[PDB]
Amino acid sequence: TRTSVLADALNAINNAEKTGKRQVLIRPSSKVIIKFLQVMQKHGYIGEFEYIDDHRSGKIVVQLNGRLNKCGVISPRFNVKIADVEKWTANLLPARQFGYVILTTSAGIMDHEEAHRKHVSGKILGFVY
Amino acid sequence: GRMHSKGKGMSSSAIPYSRNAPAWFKGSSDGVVEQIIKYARKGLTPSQIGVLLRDAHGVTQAKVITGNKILRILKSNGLAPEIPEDLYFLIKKAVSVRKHLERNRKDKDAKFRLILIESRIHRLARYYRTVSVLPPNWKYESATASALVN
Amino acid sequence: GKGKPRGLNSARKLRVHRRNNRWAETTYKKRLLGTAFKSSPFGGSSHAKGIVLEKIGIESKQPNSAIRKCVRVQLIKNGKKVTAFVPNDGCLNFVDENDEVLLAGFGRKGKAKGDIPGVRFKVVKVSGVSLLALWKEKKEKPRS
Amino acid sequence: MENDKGQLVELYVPRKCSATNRIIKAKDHSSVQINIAQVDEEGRAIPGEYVTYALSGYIRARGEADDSLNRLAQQDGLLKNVWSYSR
Amino acid sequence: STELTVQSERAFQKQPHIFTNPKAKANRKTKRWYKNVGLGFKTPKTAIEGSYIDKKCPFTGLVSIRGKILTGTVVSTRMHRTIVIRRDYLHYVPKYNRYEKRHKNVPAHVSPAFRVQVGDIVTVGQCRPISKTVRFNVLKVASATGKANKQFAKF
RNA sequence: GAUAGUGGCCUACCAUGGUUUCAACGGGUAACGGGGAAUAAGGGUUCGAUUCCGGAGAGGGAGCCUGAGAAACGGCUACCA
RNA sequence: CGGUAAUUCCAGCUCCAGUAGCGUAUAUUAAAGUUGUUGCAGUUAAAAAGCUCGUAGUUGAACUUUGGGUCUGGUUGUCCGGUCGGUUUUUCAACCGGAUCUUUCCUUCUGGCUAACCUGUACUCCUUGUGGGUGCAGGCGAACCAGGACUUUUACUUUGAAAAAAUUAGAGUGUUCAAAGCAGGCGAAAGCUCGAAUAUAUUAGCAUGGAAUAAUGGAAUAGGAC
RNA sequence: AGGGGAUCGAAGAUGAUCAGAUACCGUCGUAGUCUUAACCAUAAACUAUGCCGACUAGGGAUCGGGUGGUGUUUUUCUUAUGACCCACUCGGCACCUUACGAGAAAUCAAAGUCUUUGGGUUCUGGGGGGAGUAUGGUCGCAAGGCUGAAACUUAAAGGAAUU
RNA sequence: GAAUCUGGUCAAACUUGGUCAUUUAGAGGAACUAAAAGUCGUAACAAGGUUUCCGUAGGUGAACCUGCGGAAGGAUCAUU
Ligand SMILES: [Mg+2]
Ligand SMILES: [Mg+2]
Ligand SMILES: [Mg+2]
Ligand SMILES: [Mg+2]
Ligand SMILES: [Mg+2]
Ligand SMILES: [Mg+2]
Ligand SMILES: [Mg+2]
Ligand SMILES: [Mg+2]
Ligand SMILES: [Mg+2]
Ligand SMILES: [Mg+2]
Ligand SMILES: [Mg+2]
Ligand SMILES: [Mg+2]
Ligand SMILES: [Mg+2]
Ligand SMILES: [Mg+2]
Ligand SMILES: [Mg+2]
Ligand SMILES: [Mg+2]
Ligand SMILES: [Mg+2]
Ligand SMILES: [Mg+2]
Ligand SMILES: [Mg+2]
Ligand SMILES: [Mg+2]
Repeated sequence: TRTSVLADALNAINNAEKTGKRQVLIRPSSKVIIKFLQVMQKHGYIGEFEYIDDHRSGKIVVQLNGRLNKCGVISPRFNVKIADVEKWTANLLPARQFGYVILTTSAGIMDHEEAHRKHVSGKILGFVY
Repeated sequence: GRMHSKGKGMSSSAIPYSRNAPAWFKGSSDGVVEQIIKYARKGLTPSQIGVLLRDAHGVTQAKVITGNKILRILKSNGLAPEIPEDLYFLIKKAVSVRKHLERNRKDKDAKFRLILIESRIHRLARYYRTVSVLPPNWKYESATASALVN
Repeated sequence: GKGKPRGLNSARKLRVHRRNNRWAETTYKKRLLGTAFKSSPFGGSSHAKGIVLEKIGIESKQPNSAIRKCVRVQLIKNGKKVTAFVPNDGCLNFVDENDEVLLAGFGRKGKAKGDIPGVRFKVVKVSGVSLLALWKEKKEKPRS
Repeated sequence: MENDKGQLVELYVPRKCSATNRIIKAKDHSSVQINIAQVDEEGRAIPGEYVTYALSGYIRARGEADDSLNRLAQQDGLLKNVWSYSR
Repeated sequence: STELTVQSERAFQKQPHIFTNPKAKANRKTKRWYKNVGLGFKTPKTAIEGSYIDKKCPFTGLVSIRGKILTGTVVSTRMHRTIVIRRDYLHYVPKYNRYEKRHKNVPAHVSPAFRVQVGDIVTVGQCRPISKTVRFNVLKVASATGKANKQFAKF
């Protein structure tokens, strides 16, 4: 079973970045994955990326900038409570400063800074530092 | 990765990118439907019907040509079996295995395989119960299974 | 992912697993079973008074050699016959026979100390004067 | 990076590899500067002016380095035909 | 639930302080007293059209719904005029930051204003302590059929 | 029926439920429960007889009288210690 | 360490630590990522069930409105200070929010109430006039009532309310300082003053906004919708 | 509990050898070794590597299937098949190099993608002895198995390498 | 309306038997450690002088040996 799909997407990407591939192929590829990728793009971590409309499930081809370091998805989607956010960022990100915790909220899949600004948080998906 | 062995096969039928009809391959839809119904009348079971359509006639997948599935079509015309095709086949297999076991008292491997078959049947039974195709609190096993087959 | 369901509605399994695991840790087990009250001479107390039954020089463990000037002590509260070591330069010249004697642990969370075999406790307050005090003559013995 | 009111800190601003954008480290006793000469008609190899690359140790170590260099060349117009997008 | 009989006890039962005058002419004969329970519930017609008495009913009795109103699936119908709802919820252990599928069974008295079958969700209400354990009255068996008129597969 | 009042609270009669591996019931507790205490990243562990809030209990079991309010113990009534 | 030069014993001497304290014993927390949710190990250091099935449990592909513009308010800096260290618009953006049409409705109407114009009945006080509206007959509802109908249901999450005090963190304040306490402080030294702040304590409820995430369900003998 | 009882062979004999040998070696030899009914559930039951799933690095081999070859070859004319051959390709059982990753190391394409810690899940471990013991459950016709302590007790017991 | 008395009723208690647990007696029985200048062998570590081990059954001063089947943690990563 490919239980979680976001996880799978990120893992392959991570591997690619580690080797120094400039491109990855992600097998199943959801709404969620696409949204995550968009978020990453918005802060310039990922290059262009192309979702193949398979007349089936999906397929994503990514272009890597080499600006990625580690993209992690956290295992259960812990429901997270606006103050919890701070704790998570302290744990998950290499500085009080930069990089992003990519939490899904009611307002959409944002990073963490955006969520804080918007003043809304929810479950966590990933992170990008 | 295979429901019962340690084997991890990936032999599988693929599908074409086009949901649209394959252009030149003529006939119609009505004709296809008629053919399907004829096959149903003759006693063939869904998969078999599909196979027959594909090879001899100008068929790729009934979904592409007619619009609706094979099973759906059957249901519409009211010719579909009472116990779902796969499940029925499983039951038949189980019956066969049971028969074998009756004859051969010492055949441990066969018994083991029978157990697996039974488990599979149970799974299938459960899912049919959930989607309501087998009327609830109907269990399929050893004594009544034979009766059910034919 | 290794063991533990990194699940989310997983929690009961986790909690139960932890409970089950804990028992292998010694301290926790001791706390829970209540080894302190059923066994280990003292009532899980720091100090216990006992009575100097008989002075025994216990012959020490290996590399080291000597005789270790301990006391078989019968505790009052439980009635258990321990062997409590006595510190410094004799000081059995203070202990005598059939005296009330306050004992301590040794520093080893029960168990054995250094090189003295089958010994668990120091003596501190003999008859109610404390051994150190007697030895360094900062306070002195109540006659008899 | 910058100390508030301008004023750049953080010295030794890392070379990044041209192939991978992966930082060329301080003791990259594996990495290289590749220098390729800007060139002109009849003799002429124009001293002083090069098109330059840096290749980080890691790619080279992996083995796939030549192809990366080719790619770099084809982009900066130091080659044509040699290396294609599709393989 | 009750199911038929109407007037079969050692005693003979009626709604209290509600009385049918033999003197006056009425084709309806018996005057039923009902109660609009409130709280946005439509009081089932199968009480007003009904014939049973039943003292622990929220509509045709002195029991009145206050305080908590909960929902949940019916596990057990196996005893007379009452039901066992199983209110299942997720309780949180912080040490792991995660959850438990927790059980708990609410016994609720059921007015025969309802046909309640195993597996049906029930908006149940709190009330005056009915008996021993039962402190709730079934108010809305919201699942009306759940595929009962359309069970057959054939066209 | 009882009660201040609801209720298996008890009685009559009828039915056969209810709880449970999403730990029932047992057995333990060197368990009064919180508020809290110590512990100095984050999560936490232990500890809470004790200054506040509840709850029991007045040697143990009972039983009651008076009174708005006690099943009171610096109030009785036994019985056992 | 100690078997005749003991840096560990017993003494003296200097010395070191802490100091009106300091040591010993037993717990216990930290150290203990040696109990591991964060966060441990399992080929060989202990540890992967002999193997498979299987019920609970946990976990579960992807998919259902994504987009663009239009207009309208906030908050930071930019650029000057227009000013006797602060002040607000234009030049400017990012930033959240709202209203919209787009092929897109917000649960729906019985009547209150229409508030203003989709309005025009006379037209003009009046800068040669869309500068400006007192005004009553057809008719915008959201500017919210009360009254029905019937709301797929949750988990989330924000805001809110209650989470007794003390304790904890924390605002002020010269208990001589400090722990503290809740006071105090200021005049002509011929009565006036601030004060006793806030904030957590997530958990089970309760109210509200959000609709991604994760469920759950509707129309397939349509006894389906209007 | 029956049969069948060739060979080998726990026990036993019995010969040496040895200070000694009901041990190693020699020669007989029941039980057993086959097998039908039943049981027992253990093994270094070992790949000492839980099962699923995804991805990252090449390489030939080899087994199973499957296409692509005016390919060789069998000739009974063209042949059509088989057996090879070459290129693939799934699936497997492994193996060889590299480590760019691991790991304590030995080593490992998994023991990788883990302090840059989070795919899903079972189960098991918590210094060594005591001890897989005692007791209690149980399941066994018994032998036994599954579960399984503590008291004590000790600063090591271990691994993997090096001299 | 006093003692008193019939019926309940709550019922302390008391005589009985049987479960349990903390405990201390425990006639005797086998264990285990700590002590490691006893006694006998030398079992294991070298192919440890029969390679060791596992599971099992039998035997016996004692380590143990021997069947049968497995391992290598072997002393073999090797035959056109
Ligand atoms: Mg407590
Ligand atoms: Mg308390
Ligand atoms: Mg106490
Ligand atoms: Mg007393
Ligand atoms: Mg009193
Ligand atoms: Mg009393
Ligand atoms: Mg000297
Ligand atoms: Mg820590
Ligand atoms: Mg460890
Ligand atoms: Mg081991
Ligand atoms: Mg304070
Ligand atoms: Mg002999
Ligand atoms: Mg012999
Ligand atoms: Mg085993
Ligand atoms: Mg094993
Ligand atoms: Mg242990
Ligand atoms: Mg040899
Ligand atoms: Mg030997
Ligand atoms: Mg040997
Ligand atoms: Mg070993």
